[PDB]
Amino acid sequence: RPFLIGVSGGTASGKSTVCEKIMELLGQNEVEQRQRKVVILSQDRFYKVLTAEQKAKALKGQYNFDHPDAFDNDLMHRTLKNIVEGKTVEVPTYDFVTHSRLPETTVVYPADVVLFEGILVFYSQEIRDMFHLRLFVDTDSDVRLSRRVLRDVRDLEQILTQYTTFVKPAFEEFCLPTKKYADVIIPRGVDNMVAINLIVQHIQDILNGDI
Amino acid sequence: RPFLIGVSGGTASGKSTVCEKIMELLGQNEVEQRQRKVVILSQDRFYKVLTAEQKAKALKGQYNFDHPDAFDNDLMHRTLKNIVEGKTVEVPTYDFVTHSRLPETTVVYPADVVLFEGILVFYSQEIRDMFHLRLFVDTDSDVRLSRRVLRDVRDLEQILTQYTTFVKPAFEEFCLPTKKYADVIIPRGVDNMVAINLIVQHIQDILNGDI
Amino acid sequence: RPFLIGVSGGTASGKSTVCEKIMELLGQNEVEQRQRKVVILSQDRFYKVLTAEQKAKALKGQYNFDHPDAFDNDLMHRTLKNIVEGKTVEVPTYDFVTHSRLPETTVVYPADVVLFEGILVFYSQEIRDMFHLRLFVDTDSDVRLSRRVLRDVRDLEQILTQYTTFVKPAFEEFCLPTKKYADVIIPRGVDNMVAINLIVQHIQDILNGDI
Amino acid sequence: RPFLIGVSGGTASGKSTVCEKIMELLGQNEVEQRQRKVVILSQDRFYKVLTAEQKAKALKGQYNFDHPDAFDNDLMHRTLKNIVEGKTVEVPTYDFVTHSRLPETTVVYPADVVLFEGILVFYSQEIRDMFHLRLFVDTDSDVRLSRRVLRDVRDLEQILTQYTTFVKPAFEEFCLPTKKYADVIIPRGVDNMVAINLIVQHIQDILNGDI
Ligand SMILES: Nc1ncnc2c1ncn2[C@@H]1O[C@H](COP(=O)(O)OP(=O)(O)O)[C@@H](O)[C@H]1O
Ligand SMILES: Nc1ncnc2c1ncn2[C@@H]1O[C@H](COP(=O)(O)OP(=O)(O)O)[C@@H](O)[C@H]1O
Ligand SMILES: Nc1ncnc2c1ncn2[C@@H]1O[C@H](COP(=O)(O)OP(=O)(O)O)[C@@H](O)[C@H]1O
Ligand SMILES: Nc1ncnc2c1ncn2[C@@H]1O[C@H](COP(=O)(O)OP(=O)(O)O)[C@@H](O)[C@H]1O
Repeated sequence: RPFLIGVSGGTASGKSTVCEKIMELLGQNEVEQRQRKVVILSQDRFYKVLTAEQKAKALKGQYNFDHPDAFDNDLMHRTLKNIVEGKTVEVPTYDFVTHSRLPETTVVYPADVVLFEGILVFYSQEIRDMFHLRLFVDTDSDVRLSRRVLRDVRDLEQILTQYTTFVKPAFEEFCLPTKKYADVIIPRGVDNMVAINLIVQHIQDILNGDI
Repeated sequence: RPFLIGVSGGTASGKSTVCEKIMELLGQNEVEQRQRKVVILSQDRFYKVLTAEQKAKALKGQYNFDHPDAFDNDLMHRTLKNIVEGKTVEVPTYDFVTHSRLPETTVVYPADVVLFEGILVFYSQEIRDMFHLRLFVDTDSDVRLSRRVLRDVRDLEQILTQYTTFVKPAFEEFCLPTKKYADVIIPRGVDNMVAINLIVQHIQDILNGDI
Repeated sequence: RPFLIGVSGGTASGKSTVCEKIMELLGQNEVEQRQRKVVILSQDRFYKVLTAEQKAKALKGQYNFDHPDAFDNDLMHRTLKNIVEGKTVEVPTYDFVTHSRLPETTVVYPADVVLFEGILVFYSQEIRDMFHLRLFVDTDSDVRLSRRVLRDVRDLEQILTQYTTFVKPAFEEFCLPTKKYADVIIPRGVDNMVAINLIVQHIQDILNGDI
Repeated sequence: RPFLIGVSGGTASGKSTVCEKIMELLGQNEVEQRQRKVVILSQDRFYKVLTAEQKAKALKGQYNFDHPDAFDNDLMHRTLKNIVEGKTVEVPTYDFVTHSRLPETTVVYPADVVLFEGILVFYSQEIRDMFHLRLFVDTDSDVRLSRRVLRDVRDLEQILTQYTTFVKPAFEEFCLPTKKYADVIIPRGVDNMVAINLIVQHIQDILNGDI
């Protein structure tokens, strides 16, 4: 207590939407963040505040957000470490529209189960070993790219060039190799209701005190 | 009731040894086959009795046991179909040392959970849909070949030539594509105790009547 | 004489742009189609004229152009067969904007070398064996999808949904397996100038009569 | 002059047997090493002389010969560097039966073409860029393992355990990623006569002074 489930996989592999489904099925959606027993935590809350020079390149499409270094791993490891110790933590909120954290900060009170979703959430030895259960959402790259593209019409040519030069390699070099640390691999994502139901059942067991 | 879990994956991927582990952890080993609630059933019990001409080629290394046609799919589908209906079934025993069934025949009484392990156990639509949960033991081919080789010193040159000409293609053509039907993928095999424990817990839940 | 080089690979893998480069380097661009010794021939000239009902689905994004059946294989095989016999052929021109052939028709006079580029140009045994040399442009799917997308802004949501439901499977089922027939595999495409130069040199040798 | 062709690929992928075929077809076999114009050079001549403690582990199956560090890269780079400068070099001979170099040493006189075959022959930037043409023999791991096994009956259990714990990872980590540097990929190996003939023709062109 608390039971950490880590969920990795590529960008647009289905991590977020799977975790949401698990919160939805557990009914934890119908509850305010202070009252929850199961809570999702996203690694992408822990992006580093970019410098002038970094934000510069970020505008000109020339900055890599899929590299380990892109993430404030210390803040991350320290947060987790406190969550694990049963403490209330304040987590930041990143804005991709400005490439920086919001003034305000999310409180997360102790949970029984923590779903920790992120592209590089199994990259570091120290963090890997904190998880009781390790899930990897396996979704082919071309499928993921199509999801990501359609999801980012909120300009093509920047998005696509940024993918091929920075994202594709970073994925292959840092993210894909950590799949070997997965305990269970979940093909597809939110269409794998049998897989989700299996995980929900397991979370139900923990909560009910049957495990 | 009864809950069918199908487990596929390559030869020497770890299906048998994983299923054994699950029986061991559930304690179902310490019980006689008539008394069991969880029971393993192997597709490789359902190999066709070879003809003269077929057994001929089998000796001369020239017969393919990894092709769908190699299996008595009717007997198989009919057995399952009766198991599902809650009936006691008689299953055959194949002898690779003679390439034929033994005179005697194994009785399998109703179980609550049935673990059904086989290389092509998700090949046919009619059989796939019978399973409540579908597991695929993902173990790389070179690892599997090493297991199979070491496991078959009971002559190299026949085994290896038989692999490259008949087994490698049959695996790739018929077996590997059915991975897409897996609900949960289990990397490694019997070294994935977190995965096994998750499945055992789930089987425990069914048995206890918590699901 | 004439020397057939077949070039396959995925959509947007680089087949067309590689073949163009080879024509450019051989200088065959600076020559009218009647005067050429090296000529490119695209399988996508041989799409079937769609019916009313087929064109219907084509509009509603619901028709598969990456299936073997999508191509007029008879016309194709017959054309090739005549090219091989040293004859002048008339080839059709397809319009994706109307999903039908143009009234007019391209004449192709005997060449010494024929570059035959297509997604399924190694699918059929009868056609495979006509090629003296078989090239496969290997470019990862996510890279290809990005090329195809950017190349088809001439609407996202139709293009992307059409890819995932029809193109991704057809590629994997029919196209990717024919890579095993490739003699030489060319990673990347038009950025592989060493590979192209090797092929150009070889074409130069044939032409010069050094082979 | 001299034209370096580098050939990489896994152990038992077919590098050696392909290079031999190219020497055989060029007729360079029928010539003494001092008289040759085309010469093969194997990276596995450049293994480090093991220490007491290293040879110890080598006996007890516990030493990794597929790691970059396993090779005397300085000697290697220096040899190549001199070959490239048109000089006669002395190359060592390694004995796996004793894990050390032989007293005597092979002289290699200037060649016009040098075929340089090795598992990690594209690993280092400095060495990669020396090659005019870069070939990668792509042969699936299970096929390679079967070749290697049958080839090393000159004890199973040591060979197989040594593969899974040391060779499989080293291959995946160091060797397989360098495939991206290949100019041309040759599937299969010595059964790809069309590929070999293409390379032989090219070597013939260089020699004849047609390139
Ligand atoms: N079956 C599916 N599973 C998961 N995501 C899907 C599916 N179908 C479409 N999508 C879309 O793909 C994207 C997946 O990204 P998401 O799971 O939210 O982030 P990540 O995978 O990086 O955690 C979303 O925009 C989602 O709506
Ligand atoms: N970690 C492992 N998981 C599974 N099998 C292993 C493992 N390590 C060694 N083995 C051996 O590999 C072989 C696996 O074959 P098995 O699982 O019994 O058949 P199949 O995989 O065809 O169902 C066995 O001989 C087993 O002892
Ligand atoms: N290095 C490259 N090689 C090949 N095509 C490239 C490259 N970089 C960008 N492209 C673009 O990708 C697309 C490749 O498609 P093309 O080769 O013309 O068709 P196909 O690959 O289906 O034969 C083109 O739009 C081309 O301009
Ligand atoms: N078609 C083939 N191509 C290459 N090697 C083959 C083939 N068929 C069998 N073999 C055997 O596989 C092994 C390949 O190893 P080799 O090419 O000599 O070393 P490496 O691939 O490490 O350079 C050899 O023992 C060879 O006889």
